[PDB]
Amino acid sequence: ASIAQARKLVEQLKMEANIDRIKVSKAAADLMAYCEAHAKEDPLLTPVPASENPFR
Amino acid sequence: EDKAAVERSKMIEKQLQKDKQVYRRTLRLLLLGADNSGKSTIVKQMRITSGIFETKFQVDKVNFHMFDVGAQRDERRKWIQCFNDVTAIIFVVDSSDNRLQEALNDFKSIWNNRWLRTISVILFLNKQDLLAEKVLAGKSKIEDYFPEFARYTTPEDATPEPGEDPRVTRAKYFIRKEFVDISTASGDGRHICYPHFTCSVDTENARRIFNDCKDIILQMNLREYNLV
Amino acid sequence: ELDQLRQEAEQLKNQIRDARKACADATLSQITNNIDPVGRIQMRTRRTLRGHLAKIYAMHWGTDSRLLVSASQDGKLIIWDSYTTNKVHAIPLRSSWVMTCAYAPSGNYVACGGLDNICSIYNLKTVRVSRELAGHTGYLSCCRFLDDNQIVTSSGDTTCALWDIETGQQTTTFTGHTGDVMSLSLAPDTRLFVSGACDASAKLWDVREGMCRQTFTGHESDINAICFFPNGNAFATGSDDATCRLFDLRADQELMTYSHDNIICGITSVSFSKSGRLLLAGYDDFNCNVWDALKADRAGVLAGHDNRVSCLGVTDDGMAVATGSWDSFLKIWN
Amino acid sequence: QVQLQESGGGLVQPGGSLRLSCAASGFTFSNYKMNWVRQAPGKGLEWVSDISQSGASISYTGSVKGRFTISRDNAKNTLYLQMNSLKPEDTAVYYCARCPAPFTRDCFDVTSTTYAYRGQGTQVTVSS
Amino acid sequence: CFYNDSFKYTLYGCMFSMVFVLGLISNCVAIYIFACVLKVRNETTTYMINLAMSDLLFVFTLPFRIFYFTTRNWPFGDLLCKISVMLFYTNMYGSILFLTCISVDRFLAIVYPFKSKTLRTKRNAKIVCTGVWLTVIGGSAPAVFVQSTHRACFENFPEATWKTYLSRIVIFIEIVGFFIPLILNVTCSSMVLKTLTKPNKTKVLKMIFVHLIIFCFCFVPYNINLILYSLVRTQTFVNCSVVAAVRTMYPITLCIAVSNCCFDPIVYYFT
Ligand SMILES: CCCCCCCC/C=C\CCCCCCCC(=O)OC[C@@H](O)COP(=O)(O)O
Ligand SMILES: CC(C)CCC[C@@H](C)[C@H]1CC[C@H]2[C@@H]3CC=C4C[C@@H](O)CC[C@]4(C)[C@H]3CC[C@]12C
Ligand SMILES: CC(C)CCC[C@@H](C)[C@H]1CC[C@H]2[C@@H]3CC=C4C[C@@H](O)CC[C@]4(C)[C@H]3CC[C@]12C
Ligand SMILES: CC(C)CCC[C@@H](C)[C@H]1CC[C@H]2[C@@H]3CC=C4C[C@@H](O)CC[C@]4(C)[C@H]3CC[C@]12C
Ligand SMILES: CCCCCCCCCCCCCCCC(=O)O
Repeated sequence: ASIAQARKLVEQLKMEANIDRIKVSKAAADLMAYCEAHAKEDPLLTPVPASENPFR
Repeated sequence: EDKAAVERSKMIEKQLQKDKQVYRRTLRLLLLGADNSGKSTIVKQMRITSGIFETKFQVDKVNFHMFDVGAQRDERRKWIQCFNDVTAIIFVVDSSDNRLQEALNDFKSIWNNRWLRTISVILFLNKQDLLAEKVLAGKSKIEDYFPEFARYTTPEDATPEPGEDPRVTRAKYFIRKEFVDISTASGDGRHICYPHFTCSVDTENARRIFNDCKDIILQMNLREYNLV
Repeated sequence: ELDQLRQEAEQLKNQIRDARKACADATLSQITNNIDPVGRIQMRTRRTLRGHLAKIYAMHWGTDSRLLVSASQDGKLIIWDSYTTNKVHAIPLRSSWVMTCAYAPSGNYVACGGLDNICSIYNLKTVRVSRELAGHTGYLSCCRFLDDNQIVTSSGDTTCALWDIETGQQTTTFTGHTGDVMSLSLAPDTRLFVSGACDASAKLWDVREGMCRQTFTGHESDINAICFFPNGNAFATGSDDATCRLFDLRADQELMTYSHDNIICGITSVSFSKSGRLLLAGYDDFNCNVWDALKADRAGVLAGHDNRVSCLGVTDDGMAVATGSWDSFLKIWN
Repeated sequence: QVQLQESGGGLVQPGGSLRLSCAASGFTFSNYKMNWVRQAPGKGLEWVSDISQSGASISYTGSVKGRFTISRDNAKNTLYLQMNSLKPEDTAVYYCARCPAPFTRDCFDVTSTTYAYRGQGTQVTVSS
Repeated sequence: CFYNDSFKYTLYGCMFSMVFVLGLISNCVAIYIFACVLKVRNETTTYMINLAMSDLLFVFTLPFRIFYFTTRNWPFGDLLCKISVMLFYTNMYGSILFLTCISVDRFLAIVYPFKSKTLRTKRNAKIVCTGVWLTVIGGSAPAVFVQSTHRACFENFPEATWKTYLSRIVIFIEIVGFFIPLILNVTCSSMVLKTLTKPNKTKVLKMIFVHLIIFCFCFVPYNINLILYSLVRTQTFVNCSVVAAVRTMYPITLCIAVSNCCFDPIVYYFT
């Protein structure tokens, strides 16, 4: 039963090693840009006044 | 509107109180054992791809629910965590078969777990007649797996059953002390082990469970009233 | 014959590792070194919900950010109104060893499962058992709705499944893990999902095809929780080695690690805020920690439970957090 | 990526001796307990020996006491087993295992199924 | 015959005030714990908080009697001192009843572990405490049919009052508030002691002895002396040696009973 498992693992590894990758700096820059474009819509980060808190 | 919502909530609360009143009065037990043990025979001695089974019985107007595990895998370090608040664990061992080291390792792993260190264990050493026949046959030895048995003597304070041979008593006592040593070695002072010798024709096991659970609840009461 | 295939796997793994290291030129830490921190964060308890009898294993918010469903092992599902603390529904279960629950995005159905290996589906707007799904060979550990006629489940038999409800037939199966699958999460576009298991790895799956895209490693022990970033291009995991980690899909490797030297207990739950700047984690100490996601600094603590924290959740507008633990109480923080 | 690699093994005469080594990578080696396990031709998996994290506590089965010794090396991340006075009833495949979680007292699952933190194993034969 | 017991006018003053500075602290400390250091709820907590509140209300009513006994004058009218004595006696009997409740609860808990889960819940404890309060403050009402204007109140009554009015109150309170609780407490403690000696147990036998001994020692002598005092005041026997002995021994007791209010928050607590 090990021969089939080894063949399947080899096939999966061959399938995985054929993808394109980007650099870490670009991914980090995108994460920062998304976090900073949506900073004013977060009420757990910048709490809203009491008159708009439904859990007051 | 608001009044209807409050009315519905109150009705639900009444039903919940009714449910709690009966939930608090039943005793839940978890049953464990290997395939070579006679666990199904024990569960069949009680008169009242599926994953779990339940059995209900009653003694002296007290209700017991006992749970057994069905179609699972070998790994059990994840679904054991569901059983941290049961009253007791019933552990069944085949004492005539060797595979005793596996049983001792299982008991040691159950005793020392972090989420199961306040739960007491009732231990059933099954198949006494087979052990007696094997000992009297003389074709097998115990010093082949537990060498220290060569230097063991039955204590003078023993109370043997009337009629048993000395050899059977010696084997019995060594095997029981093997589990009691693990039970007492770590410990907590907050849970206890109760050992019994059993066979496949006994009609006394329900009474033994009843008595041990009585003692467990008494000890918990004494601990909550700050007397011991 | 087997040795040749083992060798082939070895060279393939080495090629993957070399190609992966060939892309790491900087770190997230060196690029966020010049931003203003968030400071110290206070939160307060607003509600306490009482009524369960035993441990609580699961919760799930509704899409209106008002209604809750919770599951305990006394054998109950309770559906709550959170603004007024009223009870709307109480449902008794046939087996009391329940371990997961979910809320339908349209508000019409709920689902549950556990040690009986069956996923049960209840209709709220007619409460009778609408349907039962059978076919797994191990305990059900998670489930999430896709619409009112599809569902995805994870089991402790090392497989995932996709079910069509009306016919009641298991329509797709996802295999490739080697241990118990413990958590799922759906991507915001609902065309991919990630899973994590007890072999200390995570996998990315395509729903429409049935094949694995990518594998992620780096943890040391079993993985208990998983969650997507709001963008849909990254995700965070928590394990039993007392560590959280953040991975990126496009660069195909780990980005960051959140850990401390006084924490020696496992992690049971993770979740993101609405903008993705804070990461909240539930612990076995007895309480919860709030981390800064972009600088890996501990920003706050939520305390006030008397036993093991089991589950967390954040609303779809970001207004409140809800936490449940083994002491039978649910708390809402704002 | 958790990795364990065993070395040693081979064919020895009855009454001989051997020394097996194991090298571990991908985790903090000094936080865990270590185990030696073995499997015989035609049988299941069997627990052989146990060692703790600081080397203070040791444990063996009854059928090997006085012949096998277990040892640890934290700086080099290595585990050792020393086997003396081999018998023909020791012919088996040996594996190294470590417990699933750190800073813990109870142990792992000794299971035929894929336990994720076990090695490939080495073959030991004792015959003439 | 003759007697000389004026020393009571000092003996009370030197002692009662002392009690006021002990209990007012100790009880408060206990209540502060019950406020929040323990976060555990069960029947014993209910009984202990009721007992502590009763003790504190008893402590607050001592200064008026201190002033009376130190200045020998009462420029306040009869109503205030009448209310004072009613509060005194009602609290000093509620204490007995609550201690008996605790004893019976322990007996039921550790003699019948299975046939009592249907009798031990917090709602029943609330019902019983409400009943105790009602029955203890529903018996002090008739004391409003006195004069107490001999100024001086509740001292040196005429022989007409004792012969018809006070004796029946005394017999009622002695019949209800001392004897049945004593029998119940002793029998429950005896059965609990004999059910744990059947074939460490050095910390389960000392507690029962301490509780029973304190109860008996602090409450028996006053009740015996009070029944004898009622007999001698009603003038049923004229052996003046016994008369002098009883009237002299009455002031020296009633101090152990009032000293009991500072022994509860140290014995039942801190264990
Ligand atoms: C449920 C059972 C009843 C529990 C509640 C008890 C109610 C008692 C409350 C008020 C009744 C007051 C009765 C007082 C009895 C007499 C007290 C006393 O010791 O008086 C002697 C003395 O000073 C009078 O001065 P002399 O005339 O010089 O002796
Ligand atoms: C006649 C007057 C002056 C006596 C005063 C009555 C007061 C002190 C008594 C009467 C009813 C009593 C309450 C009865 C029930 C409980 C619930 C328990 O969980 C806490 C104590 C508490 C809250 C008691 C507090 C003291 C109490 C309020
Ligand atoms: C003057 C009266 C009110 C005193 C009452 C004494 C109480 C404490 C006594 C007398 C009657 C007793 C009950 C009588 C009946 C039973 C059933 C028996 O199988 C267990 C004990 C139990 C449950 C007793 C509990 C204690 C009990 C309620
Ligand atoms: C003549 C009168 C004064 C006798 C009064 C006896 C009292 C002290 C007895 C009679 C009934 C008894 C109660 C009967 C039932 C229970 C319920 C249990 O949950 C706590 C103990 C408790 C509350 C007992 C406490 C003691 C008790 C209240
Ligand atoms: C001197 C009188 C004192 C009265 C003490 C309480 C007596 C009334 C108690 C009634 C309830 C007792 C039984 C509880 C019944 C129940 O379980 O609900």
